[PDB]
Amino acid sequence: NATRFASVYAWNRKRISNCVADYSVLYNSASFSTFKCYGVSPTKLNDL
Amino acid sequence: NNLDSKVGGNYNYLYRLFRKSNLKPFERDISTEIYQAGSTPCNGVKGFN
Ligand SMILES: *[C@@H]1O[C@H](CO)[C@@H](O)[C@H](O)[C@H]1NC(C)=O
Repeated sequence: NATRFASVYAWNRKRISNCVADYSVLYNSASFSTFKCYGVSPTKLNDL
Repeated sequence: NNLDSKVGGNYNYLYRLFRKSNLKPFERDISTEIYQAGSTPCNGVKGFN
């Protein structure tokens, strides 16, 4: 929900640790036009 | 690969990415009916979630 994003030549990156990662508030919103995974699935993220 | 793959690719080979539950041993599922992953019902060929 931030205002400005970095470029793809200088792509931003955030370290995540010391939190609980609730995907329900994220993934169950139609505001995303794409969501596609490569070693995991949306129906099991919160169990990982 | 040498008999079975193709230069732009072969794409006939479906697997299944979803199911309400695990299948029983030596079960075969041919159903292709849309997987309602979200809380919304979802008739028609696709939807969000
Ligand atoms: C069999 O079909 C019923 C009704 O749709 C369902 O409750 C059950 O989970 C299915 N079992 C398997 C192994 O697919």
